[PDB]
Amino acid sequence: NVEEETKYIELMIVNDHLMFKKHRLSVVHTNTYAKSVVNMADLIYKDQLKTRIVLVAMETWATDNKFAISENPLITLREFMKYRRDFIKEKSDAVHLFSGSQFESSRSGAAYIGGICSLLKGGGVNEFGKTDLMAVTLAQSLAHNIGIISDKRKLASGECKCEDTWSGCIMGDTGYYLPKKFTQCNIEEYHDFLNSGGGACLFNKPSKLLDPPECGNGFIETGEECDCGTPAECVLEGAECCKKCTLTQDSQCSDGLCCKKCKFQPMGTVCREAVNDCDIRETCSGNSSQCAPNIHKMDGYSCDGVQGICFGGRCKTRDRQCKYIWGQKVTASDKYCYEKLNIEGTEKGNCGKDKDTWIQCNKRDVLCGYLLCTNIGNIPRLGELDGEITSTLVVQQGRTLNCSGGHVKLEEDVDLGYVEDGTPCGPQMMCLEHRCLPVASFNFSTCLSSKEGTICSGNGVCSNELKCVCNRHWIGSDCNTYFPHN
Amino acid sequence: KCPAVCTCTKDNALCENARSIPRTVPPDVISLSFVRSGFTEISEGSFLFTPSLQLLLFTSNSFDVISDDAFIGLPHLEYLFIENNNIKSISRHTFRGLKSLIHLSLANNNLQTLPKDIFKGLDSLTNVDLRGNSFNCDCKLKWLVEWLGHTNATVEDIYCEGPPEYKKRKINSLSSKDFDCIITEFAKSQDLPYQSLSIDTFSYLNDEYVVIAQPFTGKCIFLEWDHVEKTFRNYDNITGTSTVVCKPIVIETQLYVIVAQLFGGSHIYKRDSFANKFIKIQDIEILKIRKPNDIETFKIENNWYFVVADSSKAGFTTIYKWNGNGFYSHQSLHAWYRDTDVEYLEIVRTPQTLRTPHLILSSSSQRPVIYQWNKATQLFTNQTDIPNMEDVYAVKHFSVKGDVYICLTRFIGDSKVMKWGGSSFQDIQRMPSRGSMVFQPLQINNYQYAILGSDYSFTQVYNWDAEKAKFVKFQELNVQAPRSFTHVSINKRNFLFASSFKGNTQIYKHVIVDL
Ligand SMILES: *[C@@H]1O[C@H](CO)[C@@H](O)[C@H](O)[C@H]1NC(C)=O
Ligand SMILES: *[C@@H]1O[C@H](CO)[C@@H](O)[C@H](O)[C@H]1NC(C)=O
Ligand SMILES: *[C@@H]1O[C@H](CO)[C@@H](O)[C@H](O)[C@H]1NC(C)=O
Ligand SMILES: *[C@@H]1O[C@H](CO)[C@@H](O)[C@H](O)[C@H]1NC(C)=O
Ligand SMILES: *[C@@H]1O[C@H](CO)[C@@H](O)[C@H](O)[C@H]1NC(C)=O
Ligand SMILES: *[C@@H]1O[C@H](CO)[C@@H](O)[C@H](O)[C@H]1NC(C)=O
Ligand SMILES: [Ca+2]
Ligand SMILES: [Ca+2]
Ligand SMILES: [Ca+2]
Ligand SMILES: [Ca+2]
Repeated sequence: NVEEETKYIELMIVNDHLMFKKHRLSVVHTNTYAKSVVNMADLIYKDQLKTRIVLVAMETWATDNKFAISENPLITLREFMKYRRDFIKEKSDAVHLFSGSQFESSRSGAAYIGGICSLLKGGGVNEFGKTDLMAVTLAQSLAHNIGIISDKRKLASGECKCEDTWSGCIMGDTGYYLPKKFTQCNIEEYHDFLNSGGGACLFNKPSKLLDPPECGNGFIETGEECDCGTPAECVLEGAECCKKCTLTQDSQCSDGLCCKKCKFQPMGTVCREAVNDCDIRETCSGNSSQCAPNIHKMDGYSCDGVQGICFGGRCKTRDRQCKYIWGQKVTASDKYCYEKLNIEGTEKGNCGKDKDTWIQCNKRDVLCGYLLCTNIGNIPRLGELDGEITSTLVVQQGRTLNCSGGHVKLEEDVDLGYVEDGTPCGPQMMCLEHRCLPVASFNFSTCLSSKEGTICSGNGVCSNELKCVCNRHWIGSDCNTYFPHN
Repeated sequence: KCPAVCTCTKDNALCENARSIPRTVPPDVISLSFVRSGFTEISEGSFLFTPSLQLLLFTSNSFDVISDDAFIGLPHLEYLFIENNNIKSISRHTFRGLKSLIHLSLANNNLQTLPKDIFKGLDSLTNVDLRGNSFNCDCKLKWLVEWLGHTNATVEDIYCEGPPEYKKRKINSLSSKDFDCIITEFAKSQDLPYQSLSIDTFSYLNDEYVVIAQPFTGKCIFLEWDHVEKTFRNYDNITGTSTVVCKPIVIETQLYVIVAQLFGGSHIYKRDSFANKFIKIQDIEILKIRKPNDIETFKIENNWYFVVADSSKAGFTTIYKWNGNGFYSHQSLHAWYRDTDVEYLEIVRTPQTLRTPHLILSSSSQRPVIYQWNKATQLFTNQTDIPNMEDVYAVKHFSVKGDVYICLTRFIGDSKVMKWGGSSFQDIQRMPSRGSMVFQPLQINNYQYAILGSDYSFTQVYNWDAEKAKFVKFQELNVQAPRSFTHVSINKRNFLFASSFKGNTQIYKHVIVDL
């Protein structure tokens, strides 16, 4: 399925000026050192997470810092993401900063939760340390990008504990004896993120690594033809068709989802099923051993039966936000909870706070306001609970409803517990900044269409790459040309 | 009445090829000779039944050993002649019990050595012949020269057969210095099957016990002295999980043990004396201390403190004062750093002539820092770091005369000893070492040693040379992966405890070696 496949994180690393000074002002020293850190983090991910960390690119600042590195990891993370947005042109799944300085916090790095594949979000910042230590810091930063957030709820309950207490676990705090391992709860969090539609960019295998080709690493570099993984592993798949990184007599391929053994899979065979209704199935090209790069529906397609909208391949609803913050057993409150409590302008619901006062929502915006779930805990899975839990009770005509919420802080700015931007407040309407807006207010990009009032001329689906995926018998970039192949 | 093997004169008797020493020898025979005898040894009291002999002769015999007190029961013997025999061993007390012995000859037996005090206790002796033997001159014979000097008896000159340097030299002419034979050493005594992170000692009710932290079982192990066979045995345990450091503290005949764990740990225990079991007293705040690498005990100005180094970025190294009902937080240190080790030392800081309490703690990927306590603020200030030093794990200190030195352990590269100058530590000695997790100074009977542990290599034990003012290579211990070394003193007995992370713990005796 999606979680049985090998996932590949394309990674860029930026070394700041102090990291350059730690190394004696040697570019080769800095770059090879960071290659060592990435190598160890790759050894961590390779087994437990069935995921590989590949370094596509690196740059080091020899002269000075492009922006001032901050002792607060979150501030440095934010400005670093500004840098990579306005400056770095290189294609990567994640861009991480290696800082020679030291953060004034317990966290040795900061990374956005579920950030991968995102231009603004994907990335992290990591303070200087020992190779083995900084490999752990990078491992937990890329874990935060990858969707593994410690269950603050199962931890406080004692549900998720580290099987080995001697070193604890990666998602456990740094100490002299470096954590080598992820909890089973972490792996479950990662599987749940992949099945949720996140991480579509992790499914493509790189070709040219930053280091000269070596036959037998499992990657096809320049000058090779086929590669299986290892001599012992090769026997499982690819040992038949692959000899000394050169194809045998009959093979089109060595290893892959589209390679049956030595031969290609016919065009139109499905290597990957869609994980949700935001996802587009992928078919084997028959020109390639790899499953075609993972793509999903473009942002703005409706999911969950006009209960939510797709962003980055993941469905945004208020119920999934309630389950995200408070755990799976929690469900979102009835719409009447919003339609009543939010217009009051109290701590039990509101549009937000201005000076030490709650704003009462307008009747139009009432679904964009304070997030209300049904039976709530006091310990959110992520972030910091600020204050107490809100519970009111509203009667409708014989049905007594419980409206509960809480203020969960991640960034001093970003606050969970208010309806996430992009959640539908109604037909063709989404929430932005606690207000209910029509779709055109998001200015969505569109694919090609040859027909008035249709997407992909009505014959196809708009992907997140802004290319039309045609239905059967339809061809062309707009899918307007009918070309049956039988 | 004459024994069958022997043929007897009127006053004398002669025994040839006798298979045993006859007990039936008739009285008024004052002389007995054994020649080419069958028996291969002379046991104790063999002659008890023949008290009347004034003379005894042994010639042309092969003897495994002549036992202690073989001649006991011969008060009247003036003359004892052992000559031209093969004798493998001669006991120190063999001649004990003859006061009346006048002439004694060991001559021509080709004896390689003699035991000390073999001539002790014979007053009457006017003559000894040691000639005709091949003597290897060594410690064993070191006494002989001294005896030759102070003896009343007449002894003709005898010569060393060996060693090659001293061969054909008069034993009387020799001086003690030429006998060499000086050593000191550590020898393995006990082997503990359990692997141990750290070891410590304490004195409770004038009894010195030993605490050993075994990480992988989580149990804090206690060893007490047993006189029955071996001085070290395990009386008691404290149960825990992922125990790292176990530090006993005795305050006014009340035992307190601070034990740090990597799981839900950092608990303070006290010994309830009536039940003589340990009871949990306090729990260190889990937010302040998270992954302690270390615990350090010190007492300043009639106050007790202990400080815990936190190698987590999250935890802060914290010092806990004793209010007398227990321990409570005093000062957090080195916030946001990973602290491998904390070390307390009292060092003279110029201009001050008095010694002042100082802390030294070692942060990973960082220079060690020194902290000077200020009495007015009751706290350390003016943070200063050891200059030109990279990547240390621990710092330990020792004093020779008035000056103080520190042993800086660097897991990679050179580990080195520095001397404290007026304002600063100056480089003294640099020893590179491979995977060294400990550098331990020790002082045993005014003997300063420095043990440098190694995982991949041998553990190198060094001795302090007063003339050279540096450590000198001394001995090499084999211990699998030592994290620690600890000096234990029983009464008049000294032991060395070597913990092993990947292997069994080692217990060595402290041995002084002479003759
Ligand atoms: C076939 O593979 C080549 C690369 O060998 C690629 O350039 C081309 O686009 C592929 N065609 C199809 C239809 O996948
Ligand atoms: C609603 O939940 C709150 C706790 O969030 C609780 O105090 C209250 O009793 C609940 N009411 C009902 C009717 O379940
Ligand atoms: C959206 O952007 C397009 C061009 O990018 C522009 O023509 C249009 O006016 C924009 N609409 C809004 C509402 O900003
Ligand atoms: C050796 O003889 C001297 C006198 O010459 C005497 O003073 C001394 O006590 C004697 N020593 C022994 C052990 O008999
Ligand atoms: C100490 O602990 C070990 C194992 O943890 C146990 O076998 C031993 O009997 C204990 N000894 C005492 C004296 O408690
Ligand atoms: C410590 O500060 C005091 C003044 O507060 C000063 O006298 C002393 O020289 C300082 N020590 C060092 C090592 O700078
Ligand atoms: Ca990618
Ligand atoms: Ca290759
Ligand atoms: Ca897909
Ligand atoms: Ca210490």
